[PDB]
Amino acid sequence: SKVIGLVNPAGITQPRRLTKAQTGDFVTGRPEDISFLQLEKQADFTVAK
Amino acid sequence: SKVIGLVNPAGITQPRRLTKAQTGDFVTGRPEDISFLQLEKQADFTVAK
Amino acid sequence: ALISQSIKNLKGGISQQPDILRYPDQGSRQVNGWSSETEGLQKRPPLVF
Amino acid sequence: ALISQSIKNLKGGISQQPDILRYPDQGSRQVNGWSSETEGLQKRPPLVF
Amino acid sequence: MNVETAAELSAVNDILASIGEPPVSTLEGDANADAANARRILNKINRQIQSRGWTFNIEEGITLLPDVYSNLIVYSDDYLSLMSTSGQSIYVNRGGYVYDRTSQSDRFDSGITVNIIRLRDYDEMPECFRYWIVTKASRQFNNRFFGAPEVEGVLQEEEDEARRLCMEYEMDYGGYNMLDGDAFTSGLLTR
Amino acid sequence: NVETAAELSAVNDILASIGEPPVSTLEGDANADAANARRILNKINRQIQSRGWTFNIEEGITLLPDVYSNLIVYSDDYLSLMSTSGQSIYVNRGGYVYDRTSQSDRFDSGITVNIIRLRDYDEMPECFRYWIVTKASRQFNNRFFGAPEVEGVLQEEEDEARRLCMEYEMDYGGYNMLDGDAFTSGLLTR
Amino acid sequence: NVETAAELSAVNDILASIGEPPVSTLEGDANADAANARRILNKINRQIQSRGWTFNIEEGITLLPDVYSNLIVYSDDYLSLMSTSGQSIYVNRGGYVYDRTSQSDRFDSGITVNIIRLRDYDEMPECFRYWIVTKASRQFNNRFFGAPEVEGVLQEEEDEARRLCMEYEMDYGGYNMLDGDAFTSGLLTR
Amino acid sequence: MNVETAAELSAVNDILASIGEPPVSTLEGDANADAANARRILNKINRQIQSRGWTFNIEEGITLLPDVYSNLIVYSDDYLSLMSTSGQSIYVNRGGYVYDRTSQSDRFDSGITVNIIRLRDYDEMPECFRYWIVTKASRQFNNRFFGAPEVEGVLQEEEDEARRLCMEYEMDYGGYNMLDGDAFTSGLLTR
Amino acid sequence: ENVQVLACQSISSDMYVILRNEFNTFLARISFTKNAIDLQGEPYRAFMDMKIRYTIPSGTYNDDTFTTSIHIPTIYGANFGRGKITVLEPDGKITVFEQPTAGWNSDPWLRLSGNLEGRMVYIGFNINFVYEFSKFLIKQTADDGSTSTEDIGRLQLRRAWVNYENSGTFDIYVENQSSNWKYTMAGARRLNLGTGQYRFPVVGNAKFNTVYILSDETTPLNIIGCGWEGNYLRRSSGI
Repeated sequence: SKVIGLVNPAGITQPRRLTKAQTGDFVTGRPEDISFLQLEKQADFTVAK
Repeated sequence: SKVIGLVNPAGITQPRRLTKAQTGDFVTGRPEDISFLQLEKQADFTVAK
Repeated sequence: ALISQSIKNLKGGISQQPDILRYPDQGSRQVNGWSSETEGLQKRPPLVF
Repeated sequence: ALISQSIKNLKGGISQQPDILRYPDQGSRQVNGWSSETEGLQKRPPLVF
Repeated sequence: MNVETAAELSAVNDILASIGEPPVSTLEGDANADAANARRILNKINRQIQSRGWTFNIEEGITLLPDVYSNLIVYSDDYLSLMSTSGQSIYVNRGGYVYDRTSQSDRFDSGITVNIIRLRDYDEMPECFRYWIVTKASRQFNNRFFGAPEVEGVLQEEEDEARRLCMEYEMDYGGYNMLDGDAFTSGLLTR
Repeated sequence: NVETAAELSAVNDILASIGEPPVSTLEGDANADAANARRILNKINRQIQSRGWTFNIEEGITLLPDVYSNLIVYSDDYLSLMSTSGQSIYVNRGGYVYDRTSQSDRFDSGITVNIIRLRDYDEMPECFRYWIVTKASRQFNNRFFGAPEVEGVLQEEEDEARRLCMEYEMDYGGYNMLDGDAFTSGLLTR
Repeated sequence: NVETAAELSAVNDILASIGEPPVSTLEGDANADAANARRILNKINRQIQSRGWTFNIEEGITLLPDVYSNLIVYSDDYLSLMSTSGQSIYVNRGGYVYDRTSQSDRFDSGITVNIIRLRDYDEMPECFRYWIVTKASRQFNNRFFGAPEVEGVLQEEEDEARRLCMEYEMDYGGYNMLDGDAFTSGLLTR
Repeated sequence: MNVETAAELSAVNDILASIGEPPVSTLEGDANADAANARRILNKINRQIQSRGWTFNIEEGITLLPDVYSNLIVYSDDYLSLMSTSGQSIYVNRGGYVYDRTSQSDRFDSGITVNIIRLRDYDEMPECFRYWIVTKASRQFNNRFFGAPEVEGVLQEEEDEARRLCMEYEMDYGGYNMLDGDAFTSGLLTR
Repeated sequence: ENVQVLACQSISSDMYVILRNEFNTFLARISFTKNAIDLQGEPYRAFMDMKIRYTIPSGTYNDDTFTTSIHIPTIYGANFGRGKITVLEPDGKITVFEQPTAGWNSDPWLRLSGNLEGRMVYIGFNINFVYEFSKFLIKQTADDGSTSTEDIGRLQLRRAWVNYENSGTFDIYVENQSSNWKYTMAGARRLNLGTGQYRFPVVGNAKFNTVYILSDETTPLNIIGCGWEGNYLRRSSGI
């Protein structure tokens, strides 16, 4: 329950432009640059449950 | 039930920046760098059960 | 594809042979010149009165 | 791409020809030298009083 | 034409350190033929790398005032990129002066509020952008005067490393959180 | 034309790719390198303002014909002209504008056009100045100093400059899908 | 500057890749190889402390302006400075730090900054000493002694040194996700 | 400057055995131009391979004591890396002395408990690490003085083999079990 | 300098030279011996440019101070002009005396430090040996009979070296467009003549570097070869 947006420094998209844009505002960037940090315990979660 | 976050030293992302960020804070990093240590006994778990 | 030459010794002298006949360094007309060996190609000595 | 030469016989002697004229080994000024054949280039004999 | 700076000399000296020998105290166009030429390349990359827009260079709510008698406001080559504050930016240079392409006029009564980007020196920048500006100017100097494959390949890899670090500096300078910082999904989370 | 303090820096940065700086370019029969790079520079200017950008397309502009001649004059300054809404009915014919639907030439009143006017190397943003300098450097590379590796790096670096300048245009003039256009402005009226 | 007992070993290990050991480096107009490698060493130092590590980032530091001039002084020693929480408002302008929201320069009271201060080749962990030596050796390889195979092995060995030094940073100052940060500390209070 | 060790001479003699002839009793900086040079490369790798942190080298609960009159405790180049015992290690060197970046002070009243790594010789190491230190210094000597692709490729393969063996030594020295020896899931399995 | 050579003849391998100062007129002997010793004594054939064998007289040593007073119009015929004077002893003792500001006519003394009652003292000037190598560039042999050197392209030097054989100490000065470097080279770390290869870095364009070798310090010098190591990318081809 902690959203961290990881922006890929090697790319183009940058968060002075995602955030300031109103809704439905075009802005420049590629989608493979921003991702979000998941917590990949799945097999541990199923065995614990 | 022991979460260990393995950060990949060969990568970029570093945990002085995941942790200090509030929720929904953009921060720099790639998602393939952090993973989490699972315990992959699955066939042993099914035969034991 | 990007050829370079270096005509390096303009001792030369005029030669009214055609273009695809000549040596390097010669020239098609040379007036008031002086082609020494070591020093290259000088203005001629100045005719003291 | 990483060229090397070895000017191997500095018998030489001064030559006031230009840079793209010379042989190897010559030099642009040589004072009090002595260029023997087998032994390379000595300080001159010392003028006994 | 400019006057020297204590760090700009080390910058141009690190440009010539790609291929060449270290000069000292440039001060002329005839001190070295390669030094002042690399200083021109360094000032060109200085003008270029601040055109991309960064979170410390975009001076957000700036206000320009026209001349009192001339009734006219001066666009400059020192002005680097100027946009409006909210959206559908109506300001563009013509003649040497800023101009409204919607009002269709160039006579301003009061001031003008602009997201401007100004040109700064090689100094007054963070060390991240100093290192990246030296590496990109070094690649440009290499490709234009001693073009060789090995040094070009390693300066390309090392420019990508410098841009990686400086995007890290931008994403660290001015933390941009998605849900408590922007304009749309701040109001959606008011309870 | 006239010397410009920024344009001489541009022609110098064209020759920064190959060789030595010229000075001031103010002679017709002159240094062939300077006039040659200056022709390449103005051609890349005329092409780089041709593509249509949001600071260039002067939207509702009105042209007026001559009072005696009764004829509004197409120019080489008028880079590309289109009509306001759709199915643009204006074309150049002789050096004069012309209707391909009214099948006529003489205009009584004015005319409303989306037009592009040719601007200098000055009066452009610095993004586009760097893009004209780098694309004209690629052209000047390919046509006179034919070396392969500098062409490869100028191709890569033109791509980076166009990347930055599309970032400028999608940042100059914020375009929002659902609150700014002509179709889904009304669909979201409650 | 001054001779340092470990810095001479660093300049010697730069030249361990190519050629012979120099001695003591204490002259400006001197052995060009030693002073040139020393410049590469200090550049890789100033770059390798730029990336931000959790022993260099002095967190809550307070700077004070001069009492007469009323003007707090940015330095080249102040490597990269940011504010404490978020949306940092301090930037260098003239050589002096400057608010870009308060639009002012003169400060009455002090200022709270996360700052990086430039340190020597000493005052660093041995991990980072080996990494500055190997990366500056790669630079010194690529710019003067252009041999390909030593460039390949120094690239591989730079990657291994950075691997070790990231291991040092994630072992210096254990960062746990759920009991040490600011957001999900409060979510696990029962 | 150091004095010879009977095993260190065999180590340096195994560095020169990659390319070159065997020396005896080094004793000078002018005995062989390659012997003292490889001895310097060997001491550099001796410093480096103990930086990585091993289970026999991280001396866990060590206690440094400051000088009585000086009220100050001395960081050394002999100290290789020092960290705090539990977490968020607050110790770093400034000037030559250890220093708190949180307490913001350089004056210690009592002692200080540190996970320190001290520098050791080529001797006082296990034979696994002696062999890996000789093979890595052999690769470093090869790539800097007789750079040839065949001997480089085989020393790279054989360095990876030595690192394989020495990680086997580290995972064998100091047995680490997941569920009965650590700090978190020792308590979870208390019945 | 300021010395006129007014004759030169050579019996079999000895070049007898008279030479004129601005005060006197000398006579000399330049012997082309290889390892032999010129004067009786002289442990290493000191290159000295004038070479006497003087015995210190009785009264020269002031008992108060530490030095002896050797008078150069007495150890030679008469006065000198200007130059650097080296005093050598049967040990390895080498004392270098700089010239006075007016020069060896206002101060004709030679302040040798120690007690010199009677002991063989060899006094002479110093050779000024200077040699530049060439402008370093590509020199490839154009098929058995001509040396055509390669001009096209930029050659960035990295290093150079001087092969020396049984030689003393010398100083490879390296000049640039706007820079200077010294690059001394000590002994074999007594005399300690060495037989190795001194490797000095020269960095630049190779059209503007100019390396030149000095030597003054009384020891022989045998430069038997040199060579360099550059970069040389060429943005053209041949044909």
